[PDB]
Amino acid sequence: RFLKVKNWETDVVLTDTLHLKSTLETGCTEHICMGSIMLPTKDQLFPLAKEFLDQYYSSIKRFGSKAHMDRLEEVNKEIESTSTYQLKDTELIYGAKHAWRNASRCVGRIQWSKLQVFDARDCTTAHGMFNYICNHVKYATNKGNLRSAITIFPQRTDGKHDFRVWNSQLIRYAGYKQPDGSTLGDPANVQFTEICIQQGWKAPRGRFDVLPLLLQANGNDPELFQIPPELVLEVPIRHPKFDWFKDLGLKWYGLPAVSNMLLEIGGLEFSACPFSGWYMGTEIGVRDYCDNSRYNILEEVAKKMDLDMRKTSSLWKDQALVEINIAVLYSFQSDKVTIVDHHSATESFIKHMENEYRCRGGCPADWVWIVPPMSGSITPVFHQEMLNYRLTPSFEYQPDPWNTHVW
Amino acid sequence: RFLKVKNWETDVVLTDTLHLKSTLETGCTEHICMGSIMLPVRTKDQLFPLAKEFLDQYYSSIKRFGSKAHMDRLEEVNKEIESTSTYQLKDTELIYGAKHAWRNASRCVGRIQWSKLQVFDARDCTTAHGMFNYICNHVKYATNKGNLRSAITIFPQRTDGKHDFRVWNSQLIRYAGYKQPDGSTLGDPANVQFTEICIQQGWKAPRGRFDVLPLLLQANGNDPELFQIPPELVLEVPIRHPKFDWFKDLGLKWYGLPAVSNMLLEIGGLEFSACPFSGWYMGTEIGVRDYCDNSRYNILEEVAKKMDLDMRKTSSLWKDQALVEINIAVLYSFQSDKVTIVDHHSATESFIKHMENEYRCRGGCPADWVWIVPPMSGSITPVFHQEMLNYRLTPSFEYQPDPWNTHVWKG
Ligand code: HEM
Ligand code: HEM
Ligand SMILES: N=C(Nc1cccc(COC[C@@H]2C[C@H](OCc3cccc(NC(=N)c4cccs4)c3)CN2)c1)c1cccs1
Ligand SMILES: N=C(Nc1cccc(COC[C@@H]2C[C@H](OCc3cccc(NC(=N)c4cccs4)c3)CN2)c1)c1cccs1
Ligand SMILES: C[C@H](O)[C@H](O)[C@H]1CNc2nc(N)[nH]c(=O)c2N1
Ligand SMILES: C[C@H](O)[C@H](O)[C@H]1CNc2nc(N)[nH]c(=O)c2N1
Ligand SMILES: [Zn+2]
Repeated sequence: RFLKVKNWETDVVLTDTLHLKSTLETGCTEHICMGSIMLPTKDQLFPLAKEFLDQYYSSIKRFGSKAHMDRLEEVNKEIESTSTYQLKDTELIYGAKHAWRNASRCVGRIQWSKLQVFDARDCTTAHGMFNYICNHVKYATNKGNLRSAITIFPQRTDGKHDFRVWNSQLIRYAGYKQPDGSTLGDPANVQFTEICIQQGWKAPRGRFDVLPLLLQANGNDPELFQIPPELVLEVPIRHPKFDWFKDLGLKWYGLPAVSNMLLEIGGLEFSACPFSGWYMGTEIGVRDYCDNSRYNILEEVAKKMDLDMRKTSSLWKDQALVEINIAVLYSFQSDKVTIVDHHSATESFIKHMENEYRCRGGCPADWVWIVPPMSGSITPVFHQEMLNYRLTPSFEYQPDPWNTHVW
Repeated sequence: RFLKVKNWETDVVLTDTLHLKSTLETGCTEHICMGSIMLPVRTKDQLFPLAKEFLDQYYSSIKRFGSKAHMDRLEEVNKEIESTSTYQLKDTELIYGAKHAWRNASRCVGRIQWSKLQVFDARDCTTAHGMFNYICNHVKYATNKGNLRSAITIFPQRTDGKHDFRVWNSQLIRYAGYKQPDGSTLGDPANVQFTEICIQQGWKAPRGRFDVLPLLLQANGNDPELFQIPPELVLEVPIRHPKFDWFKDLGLKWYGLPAVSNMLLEIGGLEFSACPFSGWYMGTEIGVRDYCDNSRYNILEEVAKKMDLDMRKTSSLWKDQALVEINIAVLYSFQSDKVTIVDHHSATESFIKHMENEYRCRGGCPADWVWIVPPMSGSITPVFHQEMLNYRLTPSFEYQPDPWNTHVWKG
């Protein structure tokens, strides 16, 4: 019931009790581990509400005060009456910060408590949503000195009036299937790019076309909006040693901003809650650039490097992978756009786990996601045992809206 | 119940039914996943079901399930259990058992090779000198002058738990580690405690950076005894780099034969506490882990110094750069001296093919993603993108406590 995790590099042992609070389920059983699987009413809502308010009031040293009991009373009456309830601002901010704090897949959580929360619960239309989103983009970008932020749209009611951003991230590049048979741009986005075109978007049909936003307010049909280009900070990718690197025509955007997740606070569901921080270098250079199903650029880069591509054992892929990642970091740094390398990010996360173990009794962490997709064992997280479990408030996956929406 | 895994690079979806045959527990529950935890005296009582389940698997594998040979074997094992409290495996069952323990090892990326395993039956062994002789033969057979062949040697099984056969070494071939008075370490820091045990048992340490450890062998629950593997049997590879001529001057070498000697092999409820097995290296095991772990030889700094990379900021990726160079060197050296090795691209690609084949013919392949994904360049190997299901089948290889922790000294 008290659980130990060990770091095998430093022998530091932490004891986890926080897991006992865990409410939701992992996918695993005693007979099978699902650790590497990507995705494993009035009566329901009041316990969820209570458990939330309990931790909130405990967090401000007012557990079992009249302020606590009164709020529990007030939310209880409101659920009884309206079948839902409204969060105070203070609760909303707390709930959102803790959803990040509880995100077991997130290596960047040392920053969890510095999150700007934009309350957009008063929003009613897609134009409104566009406005809120542009303000978020500009605030978070901050001319390259990025700041973490979340914007929170109205909460699900009867589920026929959902707010949704259809984009997977606020800023992403278009993907186009060609006569060729090959793919121009980002193949991850082929489908969404066709939904946009099917909606009216004037596709430039280039390699790096910023997607339009497709915003759904109140369960209505989503509408297209172009983000003002002046608000989309992009970085040309060059190498501090290879002159020819720039000839590849690579660029990426500065602001990673997830928009397809569902934020759950005290039983309430926020289906539109775009959030943003900044990139770890490997996200772009390893995954965006080198995944076979992504821009998949390793062959061209190795070619330009004149490596022996005959045998896998020359480690030409590995050589090219490193150079590509050196260049991503160098470019962002040169242009003063916030980025973190995998060494610094993972070091910070170890320090964050130590803080959490001490202050909170644990830190849910998903090793499969936390370990960077290159140089795993030369980062300290590789050698760190982690316990994974689900705490609320949380960010959750939800199905892509086009499968759901009724046109 | 049927369970699906998806490869996210290829969209290939596989369906697992094999997981239904799993008995042992994982460590996980519906409320916690323990997938990254490194580690999450039998009665007649528990023994006959374990024997029966094993013999049913064995007789099904040879397409003789329910035959008279099958039934007579069950009866004969049953009788032997109640009469002697244990039972002996036939040679064929032992072979089948050892191969399947490898087939079932969810953390092993090399399982495409599981059915090519030379099994040496050492159950007639009685003394530590006997064990040394068995182990020398295994090393010479497996080494095969560079052209490595997989093998396991299997000493007598546990009886009362007070007469265990054990190899004290963690690997048959491993380098010594020495803690210096100034607190630095000479040789391999991982083997310090074991090296100290050897010295105290009477080993004369050469005290260099790559001293091959002596074997410390325990027969029949007796105090262990020291033996030196004949040096002519220990194939080693000097490490050099194909382009960097200063690399040789780092003075690095490694041994060619990886041979795990501290695991327990469980077959039909029987426990083989000494079962050294060997195959060959994937390059990253040496170039990433043995050379570049901070707690191991830790050569990253010295390598990047010689490469004159910018070491002033981690964001130069000087570590990542030196890491690739060291791994090229390891593969280059082995291939040049014609000593079997596999790179992590080739090994992971073969594993995916093995895995698909296993789902097809067997109904599943238990796999531990934390361990299967290589410790460098994770996502440019196909396994990173492969969903996997981890569960425990028997026969199996299991961890056991270090014997210096449990042994009753005779003196
Ligand atoms: C401030 C800098 C931040 C860094 C450097 C960072 C780093 C990361 C990285 C690298 C991932 C893995 C992404 C992938 O492989 O696709 C991730 C996952 C995640 N992070 Fe962050 N993070 C940051 C801030 C945030 C913020 C502000 C939130 C929300 C408030 C957040 C919530 C998450 C969630 C929910 C996941 C998992 C997504 C999923 O399961 O698909 N992080 N983090
Ligand atoms: C034939 C060549 C083989 C290759 C290339 C290979 C590859 C590997 C590698 C790279 C590991 C991870 C080791 C580590 O990080 O410490 C491993 C684990 C393992 N393999 Fe193999 N393997 C091979 C043959 C075998 C054989 C012959 C057996 C036994 C019959 C075996 C059983 C295991 C077991 C039990 C583990 C997990 C060890 C643990 O949990 O600590 N493999 N395999
Ligand atoms: N530095 C960052 N990187 C970052 C952080 C978090 C997330 C991401 C973007 O990655 C998300 C992708 C998304 C991707 O998920 C794959 C996938 C494919 C198809 C469907 C679903 N899920 C579904 N909608 C469902 C179908 C059926 C039932 S549910 C997931 C993995 N991963 C980047 C930051 C972004 C925001 C703040 S920091
Ligand atoms: N290519 C190969 N490499 C290979 C394959 C398997 C294993 C290894 C090397 O494994 C050694 C490292 C070391 C690591 O084990 C961690 C560890 C540390 C300390 C103790 C224990 N276990 C215990 N004795 C216990 C304490 C308390 C209860 S039990 C485990 C796993 N791993 C190499 C092959 C070897 C043989 C055939 S292929
Ligand atoms: C199948 C496997 O779970 C999948 O490839 C995961 C592995 N680890 C990951 N880790 C991160 N940070 N991001 C990812 O998208 C993935 N993908
Ligand atoms: C804590 C963590 O589970 C531990 O460091 C594991 C991770 N994956 C591994 N994978 C392999 N193949 N070998 C290892 O020693 C480890 N170490
Ligand atoms: Zn699990």
